[PDB]
Amino acid sequence: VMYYGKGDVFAYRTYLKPLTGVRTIPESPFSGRDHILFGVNVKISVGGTKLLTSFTKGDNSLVVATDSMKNFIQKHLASYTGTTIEGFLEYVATSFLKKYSHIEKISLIGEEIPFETTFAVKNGNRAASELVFKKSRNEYATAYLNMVRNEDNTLNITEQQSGLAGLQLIKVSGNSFVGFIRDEYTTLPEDSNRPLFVYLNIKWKYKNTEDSFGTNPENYVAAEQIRDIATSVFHETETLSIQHLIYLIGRRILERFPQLQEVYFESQNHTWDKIVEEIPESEGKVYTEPRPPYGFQCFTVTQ
Amino acid sequence: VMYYGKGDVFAYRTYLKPLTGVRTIPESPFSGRDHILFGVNVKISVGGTKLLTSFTKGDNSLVVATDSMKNFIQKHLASYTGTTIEGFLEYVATSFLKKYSHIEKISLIGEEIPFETTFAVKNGNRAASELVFKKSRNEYATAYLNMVRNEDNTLNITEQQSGLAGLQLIKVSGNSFVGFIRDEYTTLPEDSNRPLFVYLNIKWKYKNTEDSFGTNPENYVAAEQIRDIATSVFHETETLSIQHLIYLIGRRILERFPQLQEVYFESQNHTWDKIVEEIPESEGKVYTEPRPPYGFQCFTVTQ
Amino acid sequence: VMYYGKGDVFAYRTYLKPLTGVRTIPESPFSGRDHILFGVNVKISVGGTKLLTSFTKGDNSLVVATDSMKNFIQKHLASYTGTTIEGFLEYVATSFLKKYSHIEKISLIGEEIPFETTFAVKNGNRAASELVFKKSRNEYATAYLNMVRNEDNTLNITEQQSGLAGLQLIKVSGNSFVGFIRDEYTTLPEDSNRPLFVYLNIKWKYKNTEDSFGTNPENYVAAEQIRDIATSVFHETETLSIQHLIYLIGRRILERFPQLQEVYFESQNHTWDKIVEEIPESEGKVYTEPRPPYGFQCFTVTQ
Amino acid sequence: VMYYGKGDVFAYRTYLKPLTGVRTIPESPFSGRDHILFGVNVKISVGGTKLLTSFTKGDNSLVVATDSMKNFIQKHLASYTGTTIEGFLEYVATSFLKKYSHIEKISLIGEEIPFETTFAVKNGNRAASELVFKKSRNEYATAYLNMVRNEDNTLNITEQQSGLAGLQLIKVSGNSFVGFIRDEYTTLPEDSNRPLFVYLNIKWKYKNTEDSFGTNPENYVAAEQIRDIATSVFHETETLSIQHLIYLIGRRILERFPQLQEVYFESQNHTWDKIVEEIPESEGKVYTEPRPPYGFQCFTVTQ
Ligand SMILES: O=c1[nH]c(=O)c2nn[nH]c2[nH]1
Ligand SMILES: O=c1[nH]c(=O)c2nn[nH]c2[nH]1
Ligand SMILES: O=c1[nH]c(=O)c2nn[nH]c2[nH]1
Ligand SMILES: O=c1[nH]c(=O)c2nn[nH]c2[nH]1
Ligand SMILES: [Cl-]
Ligand SMILES: [Cl-]
Ligand SMILES: [Cl-]
Ligand SMILES: [Cl-]
Ligand SMILES: [K+]
Ligand SMILES: [K+]
Repeated sequence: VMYYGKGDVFAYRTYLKPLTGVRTIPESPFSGRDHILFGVNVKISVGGTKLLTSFTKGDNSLVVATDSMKNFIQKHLASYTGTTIEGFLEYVATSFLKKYSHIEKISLIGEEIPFETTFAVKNGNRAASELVFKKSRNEYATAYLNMVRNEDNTLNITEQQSGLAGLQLIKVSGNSFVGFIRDEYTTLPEDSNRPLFVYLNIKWKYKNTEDSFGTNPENYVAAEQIRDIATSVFHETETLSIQHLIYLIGRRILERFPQLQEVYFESQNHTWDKIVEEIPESEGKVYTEPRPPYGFQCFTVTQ
Repeated sequence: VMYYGKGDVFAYRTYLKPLTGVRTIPESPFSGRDHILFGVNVKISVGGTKLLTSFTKGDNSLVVATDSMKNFIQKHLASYTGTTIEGFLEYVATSFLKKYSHIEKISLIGEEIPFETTFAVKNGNRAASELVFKKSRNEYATAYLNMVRNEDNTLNITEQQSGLAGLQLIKVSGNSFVGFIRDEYTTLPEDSNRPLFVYLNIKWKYKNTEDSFGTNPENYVAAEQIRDIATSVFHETETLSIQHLIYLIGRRILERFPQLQEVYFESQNHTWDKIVEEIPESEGKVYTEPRPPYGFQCFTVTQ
Repeated sequence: VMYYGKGDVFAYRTYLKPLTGVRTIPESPFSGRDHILFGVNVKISVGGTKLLTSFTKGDNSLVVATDSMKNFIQKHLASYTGTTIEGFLEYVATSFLKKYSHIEKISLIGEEIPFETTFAVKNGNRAASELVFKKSRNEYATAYLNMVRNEDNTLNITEQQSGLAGLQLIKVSGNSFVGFIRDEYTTLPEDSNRPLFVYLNIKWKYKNTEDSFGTNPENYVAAEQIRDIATSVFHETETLSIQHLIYLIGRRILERFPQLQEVYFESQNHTWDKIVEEIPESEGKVYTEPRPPYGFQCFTVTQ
Repeated sequence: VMYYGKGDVFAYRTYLKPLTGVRTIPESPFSGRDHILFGVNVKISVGGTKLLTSFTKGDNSLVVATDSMKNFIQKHLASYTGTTIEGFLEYVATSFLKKYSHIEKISLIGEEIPFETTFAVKNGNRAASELVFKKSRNEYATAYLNMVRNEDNTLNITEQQSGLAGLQLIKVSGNSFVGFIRDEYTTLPEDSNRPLFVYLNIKWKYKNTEDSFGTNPENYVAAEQIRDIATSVFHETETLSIQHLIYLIGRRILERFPQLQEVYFESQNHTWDKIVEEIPESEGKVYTEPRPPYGFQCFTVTQ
């Protein structure tokens, strides 16, 4: 393996071209993004056989400083005329390979830095502010792109993936986990009604990578829509395990978005331990945080 | 100093009695909490002269185990018939002092563990779920209470404070910071239009401690309302510094809630560094994360 | 309350004047500090009635920018000719109040950023390197200093404290916790031999503030020596609780350092849960991490 | 993809069989591990085609509960008679596949939870304690192992790697970074003498998997030895870039351990920004923390 790059390249742009014309689905109010504030955290990795002597001999002649890669990314967010993180990564990748002929491969990760709407009152009326936003530490969109230079000097996208990360959902009832193996190592009681608490990271791939860019917005799949499908399916489903749930979320996503080829899940189980099972004259219960070990599941659904 | 206790006592309750009937204000449509899910992180500290030998002699005779304090809190969340964190702390404090005659003082901190509503579809109609919630790592309510046993065996609240922590707000324009001292130590340029990014922790005290419990909801001041005041005032104000902003937020809070005696602010400056000042054919700019040092301000406004 | 300032002011200095001429104690081999590399994280807070209009009117005329405070601290670490973080704080404080006559009070916290010795082979032998250091995320020394300008324009130190933070110590056997209250809230079993795991934060106060600066280093009390007293007393003691342990550590500190007035402890219990009590043919056991709630104790020992 | 498992399975064991009989190298005084206290954090992932219906149908018949996997790992740490984390992983893997014939693949990651020696005074002298240990949050050893069940129910190891994570080393002088590309994206000045601060994660792979287990300990490669090579080479080298440094470290590792097939580096650059370059009557300087973006390098050295 031989590559190098820059991580945690934060870049915030005001007034990016708005994303409009996105096809709505019944699960979600999402129709677009105003892009008054657009934040991204970029990681760039580059490779090429001509980088070898930078390692083996300390020769810096063909080293683009990682600091310069940071400058490259920040300047390109200023000149970017598109509407999505996916398209931004393509712009950066293409631009970087066009600039630096000795680089044969570039891999980019972009993570949205999400902001939420806030409200303000003017002359007695409360409305969404176009100026003040709330920084969210909750779920966020992601994008990944790898691009290579071929021997005939064409540039080709070899991998593209979009995602939603950091989604933490708890369903207070309507979840079971029963029927699993009971042997000498099993102490977990069967539970016909648990408050299943899952962390979800959901990633999707498009049949046609161009659809990821947002250039034809009707084919774009927004992370916000994926969020709302996940919460709707969780609500609707009498879950039988996390495994069972994520398969059903995946199926619904692929149904709603025939332009997608696959959906990949990484889930974790953070369900609370029960402390008080019955409260007089109430349906309520009390739970607390578990010990650190957490279950996880990984599964791909294909179109 | 001589006390001991338990921290990070997480307790989650389903179907707490709903908070209803809260008086609305122009800045906020908040009227109550459904309390399908109610999460709190409690810290309990206790003292009393009779604890001395637990330290000086290793005599555990009058040691309530910290593990038992944890059990005490969790059990009391199950039996609590009220509607606020403030009220819950009063219930635990009074109960604990009534139980353990050798304890002369109890301090409690409670921090809300916040959950947000999510969408689900039934019959093509998207509505808020009553089952599925999103764990939020953004702002959260807080409460503080200290209670002492007097020499005549009466129990007295000696301090009470409510709060909102973890609010992170950025206003993209309509902020300045000019006119500060310029001497041998000053390198900061004056900025007539900065994208001010502040972290806010806001705490209030009531004139009458009883109003904090929520038993008469008309007199209760909800953290959600304070949040909405802060965003509205930030939007409305051409800020001249964070100092200037927090004073104005404070004044608006005390105007809206005459039952409050004071509001206390701890703010931090996290404003991004500008990288690209002018983008062709756009109002946009590009910013990035600053170096670690952060400014802060601390200020009390009184009624 | 009314103050403002700067936090996370990191500053790294090479070749600070070494600390030597210290007075030894039986528990510790500590003999001074080389100071090839000296790192500090400083927080500065300033106050004064003349700052009021910076809040109430947005008048920045008498505002020292927090960015300028950062510059002040960093420049002063360059010119500091002493040997201790405590002395550095006094130097900054005095210098700041002298520069800014409208400031009435300054509070400083300094936290050591610790580095550890590494070894290298050269010229035929393995020896301590004078160039390569390992950054440590373990325990670190602390210092606190407040200074005021009096009505007559003279300066006084109004509080000084030194400390050790982040010490995490586990004793595998020779600890008990028995004899505590067993009532309707108790589920903790008595344990005659537990692997007590404590987090310790230890703060001390000198009778004479001058002894904290290092100017007469024989009177200085080093965090390294305090660490060594803590580990020694923990080993020596059949502990009966954390309360019992910290009292004994405090007594030892005050016996070894008669120039101290008092020592304050903040301890936390992070003792592991037992999984396997008996292992065939071995004295070993197996333990795991507990649920999040942690016990804590706060205790002052005075001469 | 289809797999599931448990993360953050902490297990602490006292009195594991000591590691001794290791083969020394010039860079390291390492001579073994006492194993009075041995801590590991294990992640387990399992897969196999027979798990499909747990996802597609909610059928838990062939599901080993992740909680059971946690129990399995903890109980196996009690019965493990070996001397290395690598050997522990092999023991767990073999045992698990033997127990659960419907599982086709198991992956394990083990991370050391490191403890450091402390000293105590007893019987007249200060000596290393056999009872009290300091938990370290610095560098730690790692191990990876994957195992498969083939058609004939035979088991094979399919991947094995050992490593050292979390090493943070700063060298105050004797580092340059000059001669890199200076173009329209470059603002980094050349630096003939910088205080290079690198984070290092180093992974190695043995020619013969058996050498990783400790069974013939003279063939074992200890993380402690690798650490000591890294510090020595960093000290010895007038570095020309991080790329240049890690190549040299890798060459030294492979020269010292001919039983290794390759060594892989992940490095990051966290070098401080300079604030004061010249101090009167001193060789010292002052530096501070940089903005968040960090350079990184990824490189494999092979025999
Ligand atoms: O949904 C679940 N899947 C699992 O594999 C599991 N194991 N324990 N609890 C569990 N819950
Ligand atoms: O709002 C601000 N207040 C301040 O005190 C300050 N100092 N630097 N920048 C600043 N901004
Ligand atoms: O040392 C201890 N002190 C305590 O107060 C306590 N409570 N539970 N366990 C405990 N251990
Ligand atoms: O050692 C370095 N390698 C790099 O690639 C680099 N880029 N900026 N600074 C750097 N330092
Ligand atoms: Cl699970
Ligand atoms: Cl500030
Ligand atoms: Cl405790
Ligand atoms: Cl770099
Ligand atoms: K000594
Ligand atoms: K040696």
